Formats: sequence, C-alpha cells, structure tokens
Amino acid sequence: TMPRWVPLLLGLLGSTTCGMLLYAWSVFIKPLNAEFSRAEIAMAFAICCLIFGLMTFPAGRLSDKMGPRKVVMTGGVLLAIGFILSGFIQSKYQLYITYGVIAGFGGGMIYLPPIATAPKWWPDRRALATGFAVVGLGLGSFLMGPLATYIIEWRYVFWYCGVAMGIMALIAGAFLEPPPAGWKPAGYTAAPKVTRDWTYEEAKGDTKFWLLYLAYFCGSFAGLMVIGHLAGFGRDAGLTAMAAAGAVSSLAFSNAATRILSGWFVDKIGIRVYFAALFALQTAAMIAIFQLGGSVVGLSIVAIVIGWNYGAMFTLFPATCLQFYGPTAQGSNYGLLFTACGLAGFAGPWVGGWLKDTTGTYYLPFLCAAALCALGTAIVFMTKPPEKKHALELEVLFQ
Ligand SMILES: O=C(O)c1ccc2ccccc2c1O
Repeated sequence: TMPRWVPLLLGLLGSTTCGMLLYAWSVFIKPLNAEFSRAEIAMAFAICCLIFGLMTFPAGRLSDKMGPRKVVMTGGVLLAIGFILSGFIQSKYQLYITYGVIAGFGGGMIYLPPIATAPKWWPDRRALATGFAVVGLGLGSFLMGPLATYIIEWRYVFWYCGVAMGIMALIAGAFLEPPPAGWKPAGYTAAPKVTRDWTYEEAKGDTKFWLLYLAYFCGSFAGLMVIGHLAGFGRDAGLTAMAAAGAVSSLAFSNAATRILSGWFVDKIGIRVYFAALFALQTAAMIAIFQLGGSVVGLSIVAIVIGWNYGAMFTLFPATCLQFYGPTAQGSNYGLLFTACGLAGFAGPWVGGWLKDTTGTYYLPFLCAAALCALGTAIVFMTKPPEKKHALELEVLFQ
C-alpha cells in the first residue's frame, strides 16, 4: 500500500491548483481592461464559481462510481485546456467559455474527489484530513500571486500557469484512490446490530441534508457578499487605500489556517457546537464592522474573523456530512451539498454590490449578511445527526 499521509499531500496539491484557478481573475483585471470593464471581467469569475460549484455534483457521482483518479485527471485536462485557451481569447465570450466553463468544469472535478477520498484514509481524524483536501484554496494566492505578478511585467500567466496547474492536478489525480475495500489502515481499533452508511438516495432525501444545504448557502453567500467590501469600508471610514488593503489582507491567512486548525479541533471535541459558534462569530462580525472597521487594527480583526469563519465552512460542512451519512457515499453526498456554494458564488458578490450601490451605504449588505449568518447559526446548532441506518440485510447473516 501507500503511507496514508500521501492522500493528504494529493489533496493539498489539487486544492492549491483550484486556489490558483479561483484567484487568477484578480491578477487579470487590469491587463484585460488595458487592451479593451471590471464588472465585465468579473462576470468571468462568477461564471467560473457557478460551473465549479455545480460540476462538483457530477464529479462526486462519477468519483463514487468509477473511482476518483479518472475524475481528477479528467479535471486536470479540462482545466489545463480551458485556462490555456483563455490566452488565445479575443473577445469577452471567448473568456467566459475558456475560463468560466472549461476551467470551472475542470476545477470542480479536481476539487471534490480528494475531499471525499482523504478522510477515507483517516477515520481516526476525518476533519483534519478533509482540511488538507481543502487547504490549497487558501494557498493559491500566496504561491501564484507573486509568480503570476512576476510574469506580466498577461497571456504568459494563462499559458504557463495553465501548464503548471495541469501538471499538479494530473500528479494529484494520478496517485489518488481509496484504501482497499476490506482493510482499513489502522494501528488500533447473541446476534449483533449491524449499521451501515447512508446511500446517496437516502442522504439526498433526508431533511437534515437540506437544512445543511440551506445553511451552507447562507454562510457562503454572506461571506461572498461582504468580503469584497471590507477594504472599501476601510477607505470609506478614512483610511488610506494602502492601509485598508493591508488590514484586509490578514483574511487570507486566517482563511487558509482555519481549514486545518478547525478540522483538528472538531476532530478532538466534536463539530456542532464549535461550528455554530463560528457562524455566530461571523454574525457578530458583520455587525461589529461598523464599530471596528475604521482603524487598521479593528478592520484587520474583522477581516481575520470573517476569514476564520468563512474558511471553516469548507472543512466543517464536509465533516458534518461525513458524520451524518458516512464516507461511502461522501462523493455523492457532499458533491450535491457543495452546489449551494456554487450558487452563492454566482450571485452573492453581485447582490452585495447592488445593495451597497442601491443605498450608497454599507449598512444593507452587512446587515443582510449578518441575518444570513444568524439563520445559519440557528440551523447548524439545532441540527443533530440522523439515526444510524440498520443494515437488516447484513444483520440476517448471523444465522
Ligand atoms: O473556499 C473554498 O474552498 C471554495 C471552493 C470553491 C468555491 C466555489 C464557488 C464559490 C466559492 C468557493 C470556495 O470558497
């Protein structure tokens, strides 16, 4: 076999590729305007989020059916193709297709299968393993942004980064597969009562799946609706652009770190209460920005918290889903669940911009984000796991 820490490395690789994909548009804003609108460019990012978040669902299903390796490597090919084709674009729709759909398609197919597979190697520590599958989305900015910046002084970014990302994803998918069906990597641990994981049709039909879905949409939407406004709130309060941006930049560090730390923490003490507390904290942050946000230090504290809570979602929801329905159907269960996040990624940033511009003030978007997080707090706290499924058909084998 292989040392079970390898899948952690693989998910790190794949998730880092996905982070580079989701971060690239920000480095591409100014070049594309110079040759030819920020909103026009941004529609490419929103299309990308939509396709990514939707394509996790087919990616999860196909991973569950025909294994995760084929899925991630196809995704690597699709992403490499789409990104690389963005270099040859000559119009806006060219970019919508190359980056928004092909690259988003490949990205979703890379993102999901490791998220499902890594915990299968770590039943003693499921949430930490998941965090390794999702931590790369924090890092992509750090490795790439400097490198992508180094290149333009822009098409070279698309082509060369597309190649490097394809290589990383193909390597990640090349070595990815669940443990052997029978023997689970361990060092430790009349007629019985045999339980079993949930089927995708059973999980999909469960009411708690959709409470979790709703909560996922709410939190995803809140964060995505206000994060882009953090620095503007600062500058609006009287800070220099340099100061405001410096402050908001701490968010990336917390968004990356929480993914591992929260995973480890709930592995140790359980999920529900920590998770609900994070949502509450996010709620309070949406409100508190109106008192802290006018100073580099205050604005930084809010950005760090917003980042901490936001990022935690992408470990804790898959971990929660794993607790409720088990790992055998996790490709399907969590892929369906992640589509909420695909939708929020599509609409949330736009809606936040619209509310601010509509009122000219930040009260509306931050208050709406606070309410969404409040509902999420409620759902996450109130929702306890369903009853473990009885496998009467294996139960009857005991004579
Ligand atoms: O944080 C992440 O891991 C992540 C991954 C994929 C996403 C797709 C659409 C919108 C937000 C996403 C997101 O926040």
